[PDB]
Amino acid sequence: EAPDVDLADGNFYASREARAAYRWMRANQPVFRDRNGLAAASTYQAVIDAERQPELFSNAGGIRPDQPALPMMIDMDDPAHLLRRKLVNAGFTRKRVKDKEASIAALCDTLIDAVCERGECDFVRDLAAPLPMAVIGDMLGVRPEQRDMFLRWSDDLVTFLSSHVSQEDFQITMDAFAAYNDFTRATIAARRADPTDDLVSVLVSSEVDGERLSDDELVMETLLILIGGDETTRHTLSGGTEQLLRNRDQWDLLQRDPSLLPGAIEEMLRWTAPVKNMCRVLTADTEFHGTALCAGEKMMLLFESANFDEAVFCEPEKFDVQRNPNSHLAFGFGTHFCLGNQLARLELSLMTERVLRRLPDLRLVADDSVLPLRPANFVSGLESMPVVFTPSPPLG
Ligand code: HEM
Ligand SMILES: O=S(=O)(Nc1ccc(Cc2ccncc2)cc1)c1ccccc1
Ligand SMILES: [Br-]
Ligand SMILES: [Br-]
Ligand SMILES: [Br-]
Ligand SMILES: [Cl-]
Ligand SMILES: [Cl-]
Repeated sequence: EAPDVDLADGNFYASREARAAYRWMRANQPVFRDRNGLAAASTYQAVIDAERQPELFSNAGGIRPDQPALPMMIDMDDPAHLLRRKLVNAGFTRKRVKDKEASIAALCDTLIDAVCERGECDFVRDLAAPLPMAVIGDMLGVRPEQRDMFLRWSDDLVTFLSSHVSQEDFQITMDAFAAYNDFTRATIAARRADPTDDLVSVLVSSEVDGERLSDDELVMETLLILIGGDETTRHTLSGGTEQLLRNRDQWDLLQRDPSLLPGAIEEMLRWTAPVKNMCRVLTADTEFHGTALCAGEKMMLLFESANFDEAVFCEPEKFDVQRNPNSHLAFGFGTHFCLGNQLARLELSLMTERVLRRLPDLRLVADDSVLPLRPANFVSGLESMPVVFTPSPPLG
């Protein structure tokens, strides 16, 4: 019989038996209907086939199961989506992102300097969560001492996306958006008058097909970026490092061969899949990998389930930094493939290389089974990860 699960319930994703449920789905009903009838593509094949059919599986109903579309690229279909993405892409060209390497590395070393003399830290609180916020904060002009404020707003907003909020949490979300809107419109006005080299400046100057981003669009697209910058990467940093520490052979491999880091980052992404699902709305009735779907309903793409699909990944419950190929779907696939993927990979690489070399005997204090995952139906990962190491002096 099927697992009795609610794929819109954040408690499902905080369960370490979610992958057991996914396994049943992939073997018995690849396009699964949960206890409320919500449809979800669980196999790699079904996720890819849906991604490759955007006219049938649309983003224009919004990418959450019971929330409407907002006016940002991830809730748009081509051709409108393509224009918006080309405009925002000015901030994510390969050279611009790669040029951030020194500044990201300096943030990593500052963060490690803050804990390296202690011999213990909470890897989540002290390294994984602050780095992506500092990177995106610096892109958005956030003063270092205001990063925590933006982190709070981002947590509020991603909680809204990750549940069906009460009235008070709805109000908190709207308040956080109002504050973000105010800050960003102040930045836009300043940069339109006096451009710098930050993200709003680059986005204001972006022009495609004679078109430019309006103030309204700049607020919404930078919001999408902020909540990608500071609520996703953190979970791959923590969860991926956790697997290195749980499997000491993997830690040891990376420490003696830094050239294995690119493959290690890809396996951290496969394993952690911080984005647990994106929704698609059906534009027509269709028989999809054995399940009848109805026009107007939403289907989940279960990216973590796809990333553990034995049809594609041999021994998927084995964490193997050398996996080749490793064509995981943590960033999705197709027209909406994560625009920030290069920046996320760069953050992950730079922080992990420094953790390996500066905290070389890093160990978990407690085992995985007592480390909770955040209840959230959208983006999730570890709440806390106490680690110990031999102390060392800061770089400065
Ligand atoms: C490990 C970190 C991240 C993960 C796992 C992740 C995952 C994803 C996924 C699954 C999608 C949708 C793909 C689809 O439906 O096929 C997406 C889209 C997007 N991501 Fe990320 N993301 C991450 C980091 C980032 C960062 C750092 C940024 C910005 C700096 C960012 C910006 C975006 C944008 C703008 C889109 C929308 C693209 C479009 O609709 O065309 N993401 N991301
Ligand atoms: O900005 S949004 O209109 N929509 C939105 C925002 C973030 C994400 C999460 C995400 C982004 C990129 N890579 C991976 C994951 C998805 C969709 C919005 C934000 C907060 C609250 C409601 C809507
Ligand atoms: Br299938
Ligand atoms: Br659209
Ligand atoms: Br920037
Ligand atoms: Cl199509
Ligand atoms: Cl396995």
